[PDB]
This record gives sequence, structure tokens and C-alpha cells, in this order.
Amino acid sequence: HVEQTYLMIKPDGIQRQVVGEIISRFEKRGYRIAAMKLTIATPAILEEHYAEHKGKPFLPGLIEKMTGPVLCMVFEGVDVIAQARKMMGSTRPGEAAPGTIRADFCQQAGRNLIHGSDSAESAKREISLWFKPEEIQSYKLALSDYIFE
Amino acid sequence: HVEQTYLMIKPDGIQRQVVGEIISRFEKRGYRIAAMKLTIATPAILEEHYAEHKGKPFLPGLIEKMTGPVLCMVFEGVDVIAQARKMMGSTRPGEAAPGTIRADFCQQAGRNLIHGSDSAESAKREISLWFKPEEIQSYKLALSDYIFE
Amino acid sequence: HVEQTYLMIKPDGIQRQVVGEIISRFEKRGYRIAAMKLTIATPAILEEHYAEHKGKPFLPGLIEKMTGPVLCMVFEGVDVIAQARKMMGSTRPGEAAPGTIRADFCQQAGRNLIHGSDSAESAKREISLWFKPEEIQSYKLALSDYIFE
Repeated sequence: HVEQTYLMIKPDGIQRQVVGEIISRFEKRGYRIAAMKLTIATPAILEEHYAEHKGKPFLPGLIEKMTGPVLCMVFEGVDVIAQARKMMGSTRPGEAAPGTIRADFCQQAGRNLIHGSDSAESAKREISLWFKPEEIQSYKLALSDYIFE
Repeated sequence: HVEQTYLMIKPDGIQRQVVGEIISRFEKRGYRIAAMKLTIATPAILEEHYAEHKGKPFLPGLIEKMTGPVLCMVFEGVDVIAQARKMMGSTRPGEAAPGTIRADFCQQAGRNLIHGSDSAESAKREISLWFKPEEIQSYKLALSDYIFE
Repeated sequence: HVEQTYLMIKPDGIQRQVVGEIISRFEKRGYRIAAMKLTIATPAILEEHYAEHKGKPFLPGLIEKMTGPVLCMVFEGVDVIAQARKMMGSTRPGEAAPGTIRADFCQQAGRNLIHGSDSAESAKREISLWFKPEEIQSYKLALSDYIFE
């Protein structure tokens, strides 16, 4: 069975102009783009996105860093929630494995290029926060017979 | 002291049209192409290739997935049997390390893009199974002084 | 807080014509080129570079391998001394992690493409040996706000 995860390119990904490179890494595994939207993230939506951090001292600066253009994405694949986390690498780029997005592109946790859901529950919640159901597109990849066992 | 390993691009590698990208990963380390042949794998040769799995319940479906176009290859280099295995990553792509072929391209073990010999004995056996001696080409890389210590 | 490390493309990196690829890996993380110079390494400078190995049996052959064109470089970034070591990978390419320079390009320690300082003390010593302090250029990256937290 496949699942869907929420992935978001943060303002540093937009501004450093590496959006296509990020997308290509997920396409390369045969993950399917189920939704994609450019928007500008605002404090009110970011407060909900980061609801688990309410009241924490670092949240105001996090919301400031994230106030900017973002690319909202949903990718579908086998185990894609956990696998996308592995591909992004550790929160701290300096601790992330070579070959991961954060290790390959970044230096510090506050500018770490990309967000991905950390669990099935957060993926469901984040997809619903940033996308309406009518924005989620269902189609079958033509190479499915060679991607899935 | 170099050795030779048998590497085979499976039908999913052919059909997803990533043959050149796969070859480039091995060329990048200065490994030498000693043999290369496109063929369509038959159940008869696949039964011998997968002789270790004789009588197992998954073997019939494994042979079915592999009955298709394959690129047979021999690469030469220092420790290339073990090193190519490390480059491919774990059999299951989800367990493979970022930066490996299987982690970068694949989702499931039944469609994991590439085969490589797992030992000196299996390399000798697999090369002999898929290639005649006259198909193995001996030449020296012009960059040898800068590849080998 | 940023630091600077000494990175040097060895004659195999020059001769295999992968200089640009190497530079791009460090640029990709937002590391700043603070100095860059092509020279031809000579025994007298290499004896100082490898002073800690004076008298060891491998040193004469090492100096022979390293007598050739090199690209001297200083890169600046957060934790860049340790991070560049991680990006190069283990001295022995066969032990290096997939996704590192030495694992992706090399086979043996004597031809492992690149040198990087192993410590703050070594970076100061190596930068002073291979560059005049005047060749170190001060400027600020325009994308700093999206690279640094």
C-alpha cells in the first residue's frame, strides 16, 4: 500500500532557486506528485502548521523565518512518510547523512530547506491544513509496473 | 590488484530509462567496463542465476519480474565486488543508505533496478553464466596512474 | 560564527577533470570561496605540508603522487573544517560513506582526489603554507540571509 506525505519547500529553497532539484530527488524514486501549490506562508497558517510547538521560546523566530514563499507538495509512495524523512536528513544539516537534502544543501537547522511530515498523523493533519481535498489529484504513473512489486 | 564483478541492470532499469545514469555511477570511480551486452533474460538462464533460491515460494514471481530486457555488465576495480554492493545499497530500497542506487531510485526489493555479485565465488559464477570468455575485453584505462596508488 | 578550512584538489582531481564538480559540492551548501589558486606542488612545499610524516616509508611515494598541478582553496562556512572532512569521506575511499567525494570518485587512499584540513590548528598551518594572507579575499554572500539562521 502507498501513503501520502506533506513536503514543503521553505523560503530558503525558493530563494536559493533549488526547487526543481528538490522535486527531482523525489521523482527519481517514482514518487508521484499528488498536489503542488506555491503560496506565501503567513503567521496564522504557520501557527497551525507548528501547533506542536505552541508556547515554546523558539516559535516566534521560526514563524519569522518561515514567513515567505513556500512550495506546498504532496508525494505518494510506499512508506513515503518515513522515506522522505530519511531523504531530507537530520534537522541539523551538520548531523545529516551525506546524500540527504539537508547535508547536500545546507548548514544550519534554521535554514534547512524543506519540511516533511514526521508521522502518519501529522501527514494527515498537514495535508488537510495546506490543501483542500479538491487540490489533491489522483492518477496512476505509467511506470507503476516497474516501480511497485 | 583488481577484481571483476557481475552487474546487471534489471528490466525496471531499462524501462525507467536510467541505464546511462547507472553506468555513470560506476565510471565515476574509475571502474573499467570489461563487458557489456543487452539481452532478454529467459527463465532458463534466470533459474541458474537464482540457483540459490531453488524451491523457494518467491522464486516463480522473481523469475517473472526478471523475464525482460537486461543489461549484462562486468566492471573491474579494486575491491569492486564489495564496493559495487555498497554502491547499490541494501536489497530493500527502504533500508538502503542515501546516496546508494537503490535508495536514490527505488521503493521495493522486487523492483530494485540492479543486481551485483555478492562474493568472489558468485562473481566468477555469474560472469561465466552470462558472458562467454570472448566477450570479456581487456584494455588499460589511460587514467590508471591517477586512479590506482 | 564561521570558520575557514584549507581544501586542495590533488593531481588526480585535475587530471581526471573533475575540478568543477568538486567545487560545486562545496558551493551547493553555501560555502564561500575565500581563496583559490592553481599551482604545481613541489617536493619542498609537500615536505612541509606532510611534515608530520617525515621519515615514514610511504612518504617518498606520496610526494611523487602529489608532485603535479593542484588547486589550492579556502572555503568558509559554519563548522566547515569538520563538515568538509565529512563531505570528503574517509581517507580510504573503500571505507567512505556513499555520497562522499572519496566514495563517489575514488578507489584507493593514495589517489583520493582531495585534501582537507583535519583540525583548526591544521587549517591555520595549511592556509599559511599554501597561501599568502593577501590571497584570502573578504566579501559577503548575497544569499546569506537564506543560508545562515
